[PDB]
Amino acid sequence: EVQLVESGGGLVQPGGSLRLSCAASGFTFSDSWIHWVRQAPGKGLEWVAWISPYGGSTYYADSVKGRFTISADTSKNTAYLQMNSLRAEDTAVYYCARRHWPGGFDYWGQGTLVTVSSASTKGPSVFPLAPSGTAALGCLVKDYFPEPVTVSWNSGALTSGVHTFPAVLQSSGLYSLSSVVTVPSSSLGTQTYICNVNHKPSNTKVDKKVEP
Amino acid sequence: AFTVTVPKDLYVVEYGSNMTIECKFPVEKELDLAALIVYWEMEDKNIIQFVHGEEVQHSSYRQRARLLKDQLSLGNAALQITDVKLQDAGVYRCMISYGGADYKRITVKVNAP
Amino acid sequence: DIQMTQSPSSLSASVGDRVTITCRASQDVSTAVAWYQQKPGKAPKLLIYSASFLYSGVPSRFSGSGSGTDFTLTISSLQPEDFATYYCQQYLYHPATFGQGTKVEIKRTVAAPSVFIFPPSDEQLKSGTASVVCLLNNFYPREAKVQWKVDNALQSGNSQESVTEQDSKDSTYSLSSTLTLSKADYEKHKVYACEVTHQGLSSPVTKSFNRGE
Repeated sequence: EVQLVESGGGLVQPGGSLRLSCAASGFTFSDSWIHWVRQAPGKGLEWVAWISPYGGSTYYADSVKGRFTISADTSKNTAYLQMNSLRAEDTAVYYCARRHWPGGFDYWGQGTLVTVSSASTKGPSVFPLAPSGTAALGCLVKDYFPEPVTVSWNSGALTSGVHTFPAVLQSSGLYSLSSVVTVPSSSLGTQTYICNVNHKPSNTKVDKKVEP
Repeated sequence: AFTVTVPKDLYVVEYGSNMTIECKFPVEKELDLAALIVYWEMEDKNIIQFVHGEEVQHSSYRQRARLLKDQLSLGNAALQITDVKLQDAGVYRCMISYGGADYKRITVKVNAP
Repeated sequence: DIQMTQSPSSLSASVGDRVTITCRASQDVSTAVAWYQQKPGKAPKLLIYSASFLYSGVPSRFSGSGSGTDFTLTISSLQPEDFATYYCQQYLYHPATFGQGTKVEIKRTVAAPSVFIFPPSDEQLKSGTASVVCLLNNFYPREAKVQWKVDNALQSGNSQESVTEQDSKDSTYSLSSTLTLSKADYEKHKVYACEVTHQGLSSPVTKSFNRGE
């Protein structure tokens, strides 16, 4: 029906730049009212900037004022959030949203993640958490940046019993997480247990075999 | 529904003259001007924008276009364009948000004398 | 700018329950409040607008009430589809502000954690650092107490905890406690113990290991 599709997220330095893109479909872009809303990890929604695409009319939150520039190309049916002089505090998931005229925002994009850090990219180390009824084993995925990672067991063959915990931001400034699975003791020594770790920002793919 | 209405969706006015185009919105009890969002636009231009207590505006429009703000509290956003060039012809887009929001478009033709 | 504060922050209800969330506007916003739903990894879903009215397609079990300062969002019969975080928002004054969070979780019978403890990998000891991991798995409720005993002496500041969202089918939680020491510090000691206190337990539970057996 009505869709908003976002592009251009990623990891950059403080003082660096980016341009987020919002692809508008299914409605008259001429008459609409478009906003950018952002959500920092763990935090709530913060409004950022809005544009009336008909004229050039724009207005910003004092937070990002003078740094972000919001614009629209009517012929491309697209709004752009140009983010300049970024700070680490600007790190969030960025949504573009349509104003629902009676009130609130009716349509949102899926969101695009922007991370701002001095830190360069780092692929994770993976270590087995080995088993010593039912037993439990898993992978410790340590010292990576930025998020996300993604973890799966036995190429997707193992679903139930698996808990892949949320990341934890270490004092080092690098993220670390663990993924565990509960399996019968019967299977130790018989069933092969491999966790599949993808940290895409570093293009790191690891498959670690877990065993006593 | 919060509805912006306009008296005339088509204005015809001769050059060198003046014109006041209007957008009327309902005024709620105890209207706080700081909450009132108003902008007037032609295509690709911002004629005037009144937000967060007072007035991005296009190159051509000061010395020319002013919002009459003394009528705001009573629920009329009135864009007054003095000396009227033929540059001022086009579709004007009126928009008001106090809480809820709505918009209206208005056509302006300008004839030489 | 207007604060929107929501309350409660966390709420545990059951399918079929009546749920009431309230939002308090810092100043009078009139009817300009709206309500949203959000599930993890997903964008906000518009539920209520103008403090009262229902958005198209939103089940009639969602209601909203108020004007001025105080606002309520009410779910008549809580559906399994409805466990999420709910946001009130005011669009009257710039900037449009969001009340941040009300999390509706799913109530459930008390369940005791299965507790596991993993000593560091030898691959990881290559690296000069040491991570001891404690697994509290499939328990309810979310509140749990994990103590790291090294030396048989309690530890602080060196461990970090992480919790899952409520499990798909059994609605339970799982928790990881990772204890961090240097390869030096790790080898300096003896025995490593993980002590768990949880409501579903007869008494505190300790799982332990001696270095390399």
